[PDB]
Amino acid sequence: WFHPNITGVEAENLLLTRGVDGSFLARPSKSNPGDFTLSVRRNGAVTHIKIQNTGDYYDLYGGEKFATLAELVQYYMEHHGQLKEKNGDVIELKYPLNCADPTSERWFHGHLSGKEAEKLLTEKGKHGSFLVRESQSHPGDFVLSVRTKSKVTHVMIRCQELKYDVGGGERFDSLTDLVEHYKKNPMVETLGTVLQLKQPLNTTRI
Amino acid sequence: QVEYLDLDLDSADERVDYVVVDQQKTLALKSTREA
Repeated sequence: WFHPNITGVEAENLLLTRGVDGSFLARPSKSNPGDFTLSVRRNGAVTHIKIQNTGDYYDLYGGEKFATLAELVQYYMEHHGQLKEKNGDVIELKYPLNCADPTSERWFHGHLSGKEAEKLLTEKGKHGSFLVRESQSHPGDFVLSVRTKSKVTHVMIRCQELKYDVGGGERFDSLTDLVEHYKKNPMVETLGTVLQLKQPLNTTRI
Repeated sequence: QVEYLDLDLDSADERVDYVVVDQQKTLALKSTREA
């Protein structure tokens, strides 16, 4: 549901064209850089909601606290009556409106936790087995988990201005171009381990 | 403008650790390949 680069009106535009009553999405906040916004559709109109980003937790300027943005949005999808305004009318997060994926390559697993990307590589992976996944601790960014008796080395990918860089090394126009470069020029962690991307751990059900 | 709704609210763990890439380690490793 998280749309990386859309405005409030753009979110409204989507909800009104593609979405139905009950649709929603999450996006970065334009008025308070750092925070996030939750645009919902109800009765053929849209309702934006401020998501607070303290750095230590997330919340809707009140109510329950959450460690991650996704943990927050899931909670209010499962509990439809908690999100009320002073008027009393309920806002129900029901149909998630999905944006385009970064890369269609099967080494991209979209939503995937580091614990689940670890289990994946330490059960059906090998040395140089890698994947790319959505960064849960930093919405909008991505992660290059690589298997290097098995531990994987996660590396953050910064997504800014619709561009991609790993540790500000070089600029690439897409996730693919970035994954193509470091397969040819492996990166090296602080301890000193070289991160060779030998073969991808592709997805199962495309 | 935008319509930021004025809401009425208030009615063991083990994660993974990330790393950082060393531009020096990599820029020389690459320079070693071409050589």
